[PDB]
Amino acid sequence: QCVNLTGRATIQPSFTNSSHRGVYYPDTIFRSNSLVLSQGYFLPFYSNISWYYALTKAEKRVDNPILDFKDGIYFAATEKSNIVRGWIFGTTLDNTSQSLLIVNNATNVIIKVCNFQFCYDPYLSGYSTREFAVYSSYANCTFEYVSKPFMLDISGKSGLFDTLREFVFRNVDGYFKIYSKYSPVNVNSNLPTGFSALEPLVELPAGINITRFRTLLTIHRGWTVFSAAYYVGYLAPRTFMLKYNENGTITDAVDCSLDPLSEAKCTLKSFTVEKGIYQTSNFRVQPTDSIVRFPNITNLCPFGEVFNATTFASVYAWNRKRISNCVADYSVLYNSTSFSTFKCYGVSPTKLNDLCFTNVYADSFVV
Amino acid sequence: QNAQALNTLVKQLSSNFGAISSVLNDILSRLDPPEAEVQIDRLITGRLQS
Amino acid sequence: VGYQPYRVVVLSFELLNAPATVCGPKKSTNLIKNKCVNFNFNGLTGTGV
Amino acid sequence: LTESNKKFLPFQQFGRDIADTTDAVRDPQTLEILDITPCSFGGVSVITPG
Amino acid sequence: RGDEVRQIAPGQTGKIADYNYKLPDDFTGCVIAWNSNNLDSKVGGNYNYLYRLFRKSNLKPFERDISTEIYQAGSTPCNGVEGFNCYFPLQSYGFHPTNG
Ligand SMILES: *[C@@H]1O[C@H](CO)[C@@H](O)[C@H](O)[C@H]1NC(C)=O
Ligand SMILES: *[C@@H]1O[C@H](CO)[C@@H](O)[C@H](O)[C@H]1NC(C)=O
Ligand SMILES: *[C@@H]1O[C@H](CO)[C@@H](O)[C@H](O)[C@H]1NC(C)=O
Ligand SMILES: *[C@@H]1O[C@H](CO)[C@@H](O)[C@H](O)[C@H]1NC(C)=O
Ligand SMILES: *[C@@H]1O[C@H](CO)[C@@H](O)[C@H](O)[C@H]1NC(C)=O
Ligand SMILES: *[C@@H]1O[C@H](CO)[C@@H](O)[C@H](O)[C@H]1NC(C)=O
Ligand SMILES: *[C@@H]1O[C@H](CO)[C@@H](O)[C@H](O)[C@H]1NC(C)=O
Ligand SMILES: *[C@@H]1O[C@H](CO)[C@@H](O)[C@H](O)[C@H]1NC(C)=O
Ligand SMILES: *[C@@H]1O[C@H](CO)[C@@H](O)[C@H](O)[C@H]1NC(C)=O
Ligand SMILES: *[C@@H]1O[C@H](CO)[C@@H](O)[C@H](O)[C@H]1NC(C)=O
Ligand SMILES: *[C@@H]1O[C@H](CO)[C@@H](O)[C@H](O)[C@H]1NC(C)=O
Repeated sequence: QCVNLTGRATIQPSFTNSSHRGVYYPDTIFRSNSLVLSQGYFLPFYSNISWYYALTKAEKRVDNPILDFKDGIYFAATEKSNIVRGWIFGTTLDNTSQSLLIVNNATNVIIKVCNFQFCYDPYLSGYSTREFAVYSSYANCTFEYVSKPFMLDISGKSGLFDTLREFVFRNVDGYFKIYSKYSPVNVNSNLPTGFSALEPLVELPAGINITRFRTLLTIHRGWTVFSAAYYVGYLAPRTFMLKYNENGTITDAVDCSLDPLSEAKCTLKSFTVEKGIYQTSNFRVQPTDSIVRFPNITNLCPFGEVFNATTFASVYAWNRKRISNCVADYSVLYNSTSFSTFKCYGVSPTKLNDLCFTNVYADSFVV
Repeated sequence: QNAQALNTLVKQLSSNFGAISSVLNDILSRLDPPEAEVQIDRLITGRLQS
Repeated sequence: VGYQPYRVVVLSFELLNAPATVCGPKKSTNLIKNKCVNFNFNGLTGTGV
Repeated sequence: LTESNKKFLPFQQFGRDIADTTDAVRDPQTLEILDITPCSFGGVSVITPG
Repeated sequence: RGDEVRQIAPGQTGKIADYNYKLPDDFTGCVIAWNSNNLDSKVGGNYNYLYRLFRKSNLKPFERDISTEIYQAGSTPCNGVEGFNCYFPLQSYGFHPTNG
């Protein structure tokens, strides 16, 4: 049902830092008993981590905001009694565009890329159970996937958290990759400090554009929520040094951008450095902004007029004309010609939108 | 001798080594990546031999 | 097909360093400095400050 | 090919060596691990008079 | 279409390669095509095959667009109606058995 929730005390997240968690496996090549340097979108060490709560004291607190999904995220959740049960991925989160829904009910995890109409306040509920109050209809649908669950029954009550669940979500080449690790913890009110490596879980082919995401929470329903918390981090392009063992599992890693000591370790390709003075390189000031500066020409080149002529030329008397002071937009001919031959020699055809030429000549004939 | 060696090492950066251009910037500007790998590899081999 | 006419247009490009006359439809952002960035000046790319 | 005492993961098929070499391969039909050794022996010296 | 099969390749440009289907630059596999004028052409015209003509930007490799929202091809914003300078983004192929 499409029902708003009442009695929540606003969304106000706290912040923390993730010491060494979030290391996963780049690419898919098998490696064992070696040290490699890899460039990829990792979660940098000691990066700020958004913290959200879910508890009742008799003011309720349910944190399900809409967050950005840029280059992938890190998701961790210390939990007791399994309040967190799924996520929503998409770009507009309505009927206009397709969205990805990951939901775990009492026995199975249900994944389907579909065209949902989500409500203002999506959430699940359980008495006994009474769930699926997050959408109204989905209509045209593309993908479906059911496998073994990750989360446990929503019932229960204790005094301390018991399990920590970590997830890494990525979206490359039309593939939704998921990495996970499940560990038992006895922490009270914080994210644990330590190193974690996440193994591949699924490789769902979705083929959708994902920019925004949100979490799905479970209420007990005059409704109450058991104590739970989840943490959000953002991946950034870094260079990491990873160590593989004989099983092909990562056991240690260093972030080559954290500090000068990690820089020296990454430069020397070793996890330990002897006493002395070492020449380091590339202190990792990686750029994060891209700028473009182009001239003030705005009128479009007369490709339609050139291609629309009644007669072109004879091949022995081919006509040559110069094109200048315009914008070369080949997309305006897509409804007219459908070029049967398009071959470029000095440039790549995909780089034409990024290039500016001093002068251009056009030769026309019919063969 | 030492100064001349360093100066020659610097001046060797303008060699094409068989690529379209010796400037790395105007290879990634004009060529799509999988086609640009060939030129980049030639430049890497030459500059690594130097 | 093979005895039917085909209209052939061949374009010759000239980069040079003179002011550009034909450009792509890319949109221009505002300029920032004193910061290591990726830039694109008339099709010439790079990284620096 | 010979019989090997190495233990593979239940879903593994190949075993790689330090110098990016194939060490042991699991037979697809009879699920046993066979180690691979080159048949060329290095370290043969020929002692001859003229 | 017959003249757009060359666009099913890594690194190509065109409406097919920019608006409805793109291949990754590191693609590993094979591309297979064959003429199907025998059972995909109808005497009156087969208009059940559709392609996208307008999009705000090119799509990523192996990405799919399903949305059918009106495309704003003019300065003034439009509504669910096409009207002027705003078009339905999807157009239908025209397949006749006598087509060249
Ligand atoms: C929930 O509240 C919002 C505004 O606070 C409103 O727009 C929306 O319609 C409400 N939900 C339902 C199901 O009416
Ligand atoms: C990272 O978090 C731990 C746990 O709260 C904290 O002790 C440590 O100081 C944090 N790191 C930094 C650099 O402050
Ligand atoms: C961590 O980053 C967030 C991002 O907005 C910021 O609000 C917070 O103040 C930062 N905390 C620290 C300790 O730098
Ligand atoms: C999505 O929901 C809205 C509101 O109920 C409706 O107007 C729209 O037609 C729906 N989309 C589809 C494709 O049915
Ligand atoms: C969970 O979802 C699956 C869908 O495959 C369904 O078969 C099953 O009955 C559901 N169980 C509950 C308790 O909702
Ligand atoms: C969308 O739904 C309509 C009606 O169910 C159907 O005719 C059409 O083929 C669907 N489109 C896609 C892309 O699934
Ligand atoms: C990983 O390697 C250890 C030895 O270091 C071995 O005991 C263990 O069984 C291996 N993992 C699995 C899943 O077998
Ligand atoms: C050529 O131009 C005329 C008038 O400008 C126009 O009616 C016609 O559609 C054009 N031809 C093509 C193929 O666009
Ligand atoms: C594209 O050309 C066809 C030719 O039949 C025409 O019907 C259609 O309206 C054109 N589309 C646009 C957006 O002009
Ligand atoms: C494969 O088939 C052969 C021949 O029937 C048999 O000897 C062998 O045990 C089979 N292996 C497996 C794994 O089924
Ligand atoms: C994904 O959706 C956002 C939403 O505005 C859009 O800006 C972006 O261009 C889309 N990406 C692609 C590759 O189409």
